[PDB]
Amino acid sequence: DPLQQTGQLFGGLVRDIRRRYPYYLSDITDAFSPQVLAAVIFIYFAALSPAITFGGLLGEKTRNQMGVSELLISTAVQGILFALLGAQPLLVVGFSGPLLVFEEAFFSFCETNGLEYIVGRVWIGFWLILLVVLVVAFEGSFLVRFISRYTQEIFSFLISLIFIYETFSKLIKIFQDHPLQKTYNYNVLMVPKPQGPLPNTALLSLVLMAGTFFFAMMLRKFKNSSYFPGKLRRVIGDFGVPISILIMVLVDFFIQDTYTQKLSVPDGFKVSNSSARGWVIHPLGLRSEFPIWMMFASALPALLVFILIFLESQITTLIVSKPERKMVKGSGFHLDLLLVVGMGGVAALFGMPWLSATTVRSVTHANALTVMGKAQIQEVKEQRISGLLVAVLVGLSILMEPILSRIPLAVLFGIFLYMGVTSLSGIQLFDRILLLFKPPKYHPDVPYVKRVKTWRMHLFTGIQIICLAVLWVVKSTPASLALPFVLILTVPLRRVLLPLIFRNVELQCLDADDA
Amino acid sequence: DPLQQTGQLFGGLVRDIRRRYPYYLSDITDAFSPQVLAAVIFIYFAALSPAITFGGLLGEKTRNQMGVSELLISTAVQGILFALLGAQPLLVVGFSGPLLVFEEAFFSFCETNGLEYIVGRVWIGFWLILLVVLVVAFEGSFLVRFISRYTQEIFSFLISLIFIYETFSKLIKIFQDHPLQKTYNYNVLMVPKPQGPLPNTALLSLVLMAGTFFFAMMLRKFKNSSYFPGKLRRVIGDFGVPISILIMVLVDFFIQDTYTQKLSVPDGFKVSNSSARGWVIHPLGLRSEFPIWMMFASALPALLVFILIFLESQITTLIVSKPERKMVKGSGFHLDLLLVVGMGGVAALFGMPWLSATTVRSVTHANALTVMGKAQIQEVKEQRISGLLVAVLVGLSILMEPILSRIPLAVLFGIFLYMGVTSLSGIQLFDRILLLFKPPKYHPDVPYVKRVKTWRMHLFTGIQIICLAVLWVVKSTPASLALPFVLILTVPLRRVLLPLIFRNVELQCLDADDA
Ligand SMILES: CCCCCCCCCCCCCCCCCC(=O)OC[C@H](COP(=O)([O-])OCC[N+](C)(C)C)OC(=O)CCCCCCCCCCCCCCCCC
Ligand SMILES: CCCCCCCCCCCCCCCCCC(=O)OC[C@H](COP(=O)([O-])OCC[N+](C)(C)C)OC(=O)CCCCCCCCCCCCCCCCC
Ligand SMILES: CC(C)CCC[C@@H](C)[C@H]1CC[C@H]2[C@@H]3CC=C4C[C@@H](OC(=O)CCC(=O)O)CC[C@]4(C)[C@H]3CC[C@]12C
Ligand SMILES: CC(C)CCC[C@@H](C)[C@H]1CC[C@H]2[C@@H]3CC=C4C[C@@H](OC(=O)CCC(=O)O)CC[C@]4(C)[C@H]3CC[C@]12C
Ligand SMILES: CC(C)CCC[C@@H](C)[C@H]1CC[C@H]2[C@@H]3CC=C4C[C@@H](OC(=O)CCC(=O)O)CC[C@]4(C)[C@H]3CC[C@]12C
Ligand SMILES: CC(C)CCC[C@@H](C)[C@H]1CC[C@H]2[C@@H]3CC=C4C[C@@H](OC(=O)CCC(=O)O)CC[C@]4(C)[C@H]3CC[C@]12C
Ligand SMILES: CC(C)CCC[C@@H](C)[C@H]1CC[C@H]2[C@@H]3CC=C4C[C@@H](OC(=O)CCC(=O)O)CC[C@]4(C)[C@H]3CC[C@]12C
Ligand SMILES: CC(C)CCC[C@@H](C)[C@H]1CC[C@H]2[C@@H]3CC=C4C[C@@H](OC(=O)CCC(=O)O)CC[C@]4(C)[C@H]3CC[C@]12C
Ligand SMILES: *[C@@H]1O[C@H](CO)[C@@H](O[C@@H]2O[C@H](CO)[C@@H](O)[C@H](O)[C@H]2NC(C)=O)[C@H](O)[C@H]1NC(C)=O
Ligand SMILES: *[C@@H]1O[C@H](CO)[C@@H](O[C@@H]2O[C@H](CO)[C@@H](O)[C@H](O)[C@H]2NC(C)=O)[C@H](O)[C@H]1NC(C)=O
Ligand SMILES: CC(C)CCC[C@@H](C)[C@H]1CC[C@H]2[C@@H]3CC=C4C[C@@H](O)CC[C@]4(C)[C@H]3CC[C@]12C
Ligand SMILES: CC(C)CCC[C@@H](C)[C@H]1CC[C@H]2[C@@H]3CC=C4C[C@@H](O)CC[C@]4(C)[C@H]3CC[C@]12C
Repeated sequence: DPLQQTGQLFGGLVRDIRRRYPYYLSDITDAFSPQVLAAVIFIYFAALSPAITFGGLLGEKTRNQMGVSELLISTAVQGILFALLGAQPLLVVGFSGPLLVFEEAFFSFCETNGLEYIVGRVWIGFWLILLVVLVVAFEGSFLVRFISRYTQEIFSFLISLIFIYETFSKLIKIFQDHPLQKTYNYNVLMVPKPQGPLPNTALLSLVLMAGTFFFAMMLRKFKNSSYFPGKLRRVIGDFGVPISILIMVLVDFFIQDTYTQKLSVPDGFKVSNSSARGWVIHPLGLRSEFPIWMMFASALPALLVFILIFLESQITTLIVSKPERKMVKGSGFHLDLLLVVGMGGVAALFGMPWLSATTVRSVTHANALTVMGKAQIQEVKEQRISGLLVAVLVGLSILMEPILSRIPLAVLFGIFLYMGVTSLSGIQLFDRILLLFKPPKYHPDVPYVKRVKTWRMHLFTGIQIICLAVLWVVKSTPASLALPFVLILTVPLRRVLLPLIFRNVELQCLDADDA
Repeated sequence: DPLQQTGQLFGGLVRDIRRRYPYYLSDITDAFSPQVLAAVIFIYFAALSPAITFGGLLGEKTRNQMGVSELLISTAVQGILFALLGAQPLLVVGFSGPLLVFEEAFFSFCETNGLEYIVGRVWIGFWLILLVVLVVAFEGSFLVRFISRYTQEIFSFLISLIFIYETFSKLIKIFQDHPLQKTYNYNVLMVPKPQGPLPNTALLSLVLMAGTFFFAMMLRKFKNSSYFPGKLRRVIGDFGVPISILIMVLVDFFIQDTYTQKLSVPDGFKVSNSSARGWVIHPLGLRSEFPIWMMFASALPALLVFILIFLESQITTLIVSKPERKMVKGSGFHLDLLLVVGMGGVAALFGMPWLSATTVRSVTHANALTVMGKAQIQEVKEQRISGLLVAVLVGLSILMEPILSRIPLAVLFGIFLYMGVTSLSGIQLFDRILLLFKPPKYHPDVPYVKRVKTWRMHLFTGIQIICLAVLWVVKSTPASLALPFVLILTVPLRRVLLPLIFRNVELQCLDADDA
């Protein structure tokens, strides 16, 4: 087991290398599959869009101190490094909502306190490098031992729902921007974007999304059907999302007059606001002399950023490397943590955003490399090339502007809805949420359906709904940086509060290590 | 069996009455079900829309000699009479494409020959009354004996596909009328209809259609699922189309500014062009003296109209009253023919259109009254009230303008696509069309799948595709009135040409009386 404390300094880190690095020739050769390319194409669009979206939000929020150009380069470099050196290469390292919320907060703080933001982040980075080295030394990734199914399901479900809400909210904004009016203006300026409302924009975006999600779900049904020969059915099934994108990007292309929002990458590989910084950020300061109180006080925001990245990344590794998912090579919690957080700290010196192993992408990436027979899982295509290629392509996104500039965001939203829905598959919580509606006669005949009474099973599912609700309120409120700390409290709940009200026999079956 | 020649004058007609009329108290009381109301609501919109659409086409094609007001009254009166007196009340008596094509042709003829069209049709009616009485006397509905599965499947499949094509063609016309343009005019006049193109009209029509068809198909899946209690799941399942219409009619209502095409009934119960006729049509003439050569020569167009109505109605009765479908009361081919054609002839005297037992509606009506368990059919809800209520409501459609004027045609198209798709269910031809794509290992294990070799089964399916193609070309070409005569040639094909190239053992299994 990786979670056993070796008792020797960097004992986990050594064992995590000695576990996976023998299977490195396999990690390159296991990628020799069309399913692995079909994964790259899908997970590239999954990786790029947030690097464009969050990068755009970063720019307008931080006065272009950090923007799309920075985040595209960071996502690419860290993704390439992690793909090659990671103990679990199926982890997709990218920027997230919690990380955006911090960059917002640290900027807002730096403006009020009159500090260089981009220089301020360099010291957040130096602490993260010191703090991860200190944690990996003493084998602090052994505390991922204590994070049970209970916590993993609540998280995986919360992050999957947030993703679906975020996807739908982006569609609503198009209808809010381009409402269904009786009359419009046709002297409107599209200098940076449609200055005023346009006809046919919002309904076409709705159709483009719906059509993309439809074809994606139908081509998944087709994959696990008894139509057409097995090879052709599998090949077309494996390229479910790539076909769904191609079909509906072509639908958009042949519609001439009507406007849709397209993927807009930067002009070239340039810093977002040269008037505010270069590439390499000087710790002692750029314009004004950087003060000494912040150089030590940076530890507190660095400890917060560490928790955000640790919780998200380590829980993503648990969910991806579950026993039920046929992962033979095995994940290394020490090596993965050392890279993700370590690289993030080094990235801050170059004024680029630190990243995390994002759940929906990592989950989706693993799912894109999972084979199906008869239905159950035979084996997952465990390799470093899919994660590498996605990172390299995100880096090259600036150069391949002509290809991306024709692809609408409407199509991408249909793929995010598919990602959001598909990510719920192997969550026992979601499986038990469906049993609340199903009568007890037509239950799946699994242990917690058999061993535990129907009202006891639904009560346990009831506690996880109450957690998700609290987690969703904490996400909504200004205190959104405290969601990792609220997520941690699910471990006490399972270990202290549940065994009081629930019997152990029920909990062992409901919350099991294997299915 | 109803198809046995009694050998006594009106022997079939008597036996058809003596079969069903004992079960008349059941025909009233079997309707006491919410499924039967859910059938009325669905089949009312199925019955009304063509009575509006064909009625509108009749008006512009015949200079309002026959219009919507006429067809709404005819569909209502004949539907009410047939519902009460019919041997198979599940037959929905309405106007069809083949009947429109004749009214076109007879008008075009009457203009060239300088004859009173509406007066000319009165003599077509008098012959139909004489010709049906002559056929029913000598038991000519015994020739429906010779119409096998082969012919019934080709027809049922052709009429189902034409319906789907007609539904999609109506959507294309909206995009052709209201294209996706960059700029529009907003001094456009909507006096009788949008004089020029509008924004958001066509894409909303597409969404409204797609949404209606989606919910309809999902609520059918829900009906035959293991989610929510059995009664609630069945009730909501039974009201699948009524809910699907309500949801998407409300979506249209809350969209204020954007225009959609709505159901437009006439102002009141008035003749379409009083300047050209009254209610009762004088056989000897209205304006000019009606000639004697046409009074005898009317037999030829009356013989053509008879074949059109006979083939369509008698084949619809076969398809509806199959052994597979649990129809205990039994259909009467003599009584049903005597009413449909007889009423049509009497209707012509009042300058109203003669009708036929339309397949998709009749099939859909039977399907709307069919229960499902475990899945197989237990029993069909055989009653006269569903057919009666649909006819009465079509009659009242003129009075309930406020309710219909809010319902868009876009929603109705989603229900026609559902009708078109659902009508293919119990067609062995369609079942065998799917086996062309499926590998032979995953075949349904039914007699023709086992007894007959895979390439022989697919060859037989190949002959029926070639028939459908020829039937579709005959439908497209100017000679569309000859489609009944081309459909009749499938009976020789099965009886003469197939037993030459196919063995009897194969044909008996492929073309079986029961499944
Ligand atoms: C697997 C099957 C394929 C997927 C299903 C696709 C079927 C087709 C559905 C079509 C969409 C129908 C609903 C939208 C109706 C039109 C909206 C509109 O015009 O409103 C404008 C309104 C305008 O709001 P307003 O009214 O406040 O604007 C006022 C403005 N003035 C005053 C100027 C007029 O905008 C919206 O908010 C519309 C949002 C649309 C939301 C619909 C999302 C549908 C996407 C697919 C859903 C997926 C289902 C998941 C379940 C299955 C999971 C496995
Ligand atoms: C149970 C399934 C749930 C429902 C599935 C459907 C999901 C939702 C899909 C949304 C529609 C996406 C496809 C259309 C793309 C947009 C069209 C457009 O804007 O083009 C304009 C074009 C413009 O063409 P044009 O030729 O006028 O363009 C020339 C331009 N001018 C005039 C300026 C010179 O118009 C069309 O022709 C589009 C018509 C719509 C296409 C048909 C839609 C089908 C919807 C139902 C399908 C159901 C699935 C059946 C299979 C399953 C059966 C069980
Ligand atoms: C922040 C950036 C610069 C990354 C910093 C990573 C270092 C903390 C790593 C990189 C290589 C590591 C070393 C790689 C190999 C070993 C041998 C290892 O030997 C054993 O005792 C292993 C025996 C076994 O259990 O098999 C002891 C730790 C050590 C020195 C490691 C200590 C931690 C090091 C220096
Ligand atoms: C590395 C392979 C696998 C391709 C995938 C990633 C590359 C497309 C990216 C990763 C980081 C990028 C680099 C990040 C920073 C810079 C500095 C940038 O600035 C300069 O040196 C020019 C002068 C100036 O701006 O001051 C020029 C582009 C370059 C080399 C970028 C070019 C594109 C790179 C190599
Ligand atoms: C919407 C707000 C209140 C956010 C909080 C989340 C709710 C959706 C939670 C709060 C309490 C939960 C309930 C607490 C206890 C139960 C009993 C539990 O088992 C039963 O006693 C009924 C089932 C059976 O008898 O088999 C079923 C779920 C349910 C209703 C839970 C469903 C989800 C609820 C309503
Ligand atoms: C002419 C218009 C108004 C349409 C009506 C068609 C007529 C030609 C039908 C309507 C009622 C029919 C009659 C209904 C009942 C009978 C009794 C029937 O009596 C028997 O021979 C016994 C039947 C048996 O026991 O089998 C003979 C046919 C007859 C006169 C039928 C002959 C054909 C009739 C007149
Ligand atoms: C009562 C229900 C169950 C019957 C079925 C539906 C009704 C709403 C329809 C069926 C036929 C319709 C009738 C068909 C023809 C006429 C003649 C029409 O005559 C006139 O224009 C006025 C008198 C004249 O000027 O000659 C008046 C409406 C009326 C009675 C219609 C009223 C509505 C009726 C009864
Ligand atoms: C639409 C236009 C082109 C009108 C013509 C109709 C075609 C669609 C028909 C004409 C001949 C038909 C084919 C003739 C023979 C066969 C082989 C038959 O299978 C076999 O006999 C061998 C395959 C096996 O081993 O099962 C399957 C149907 C098919 C393709 C037929 C169905 C489709 C075809 C091309
Ligand atoms: C690019 O950076 C410049 C500074 O390098 C930004 O200018 C600042 O603007 C804010 C308010 O918008 C002021 O509070 C600062 O005093 C300005 N700084 C200086 C010295 O100019 C500018 O906002 C940035 N623009 C972009 C691209 O976002
Ligand atoms: C109603 O019917 C009248 C009678 O045919 C139509 O009026 C005729 O119009 C045509 C040209 O369309 C002329 O050639 C005739 O001289 C007109 N006849 C009479 C007596 O008016 C009228 O077009 C029809 N209108 C409707 C409602 O379709
Ligand atoms: C750019 C956007 C709009 C769409 C991009 C999707 C592209 C890359 C996808 C869509 C369909 C895909 C193809 C689908 C099937 C196969 C067969 C397989 O044996 C080799 C790869 C190949 C030939 C795929 C290559 C990549 C492909 C062309
Ligand atoms: C007019 C158009 C837009 C929509 C018309 C559909 C109406 C008539 C339909 C939609 C949903 C239907 C209801 C659905 C379920 C039930 C429960 C059943 O036990 C009694 C009938 C009742 C209460 C139905 C009555 C008719 C109903 C209200």
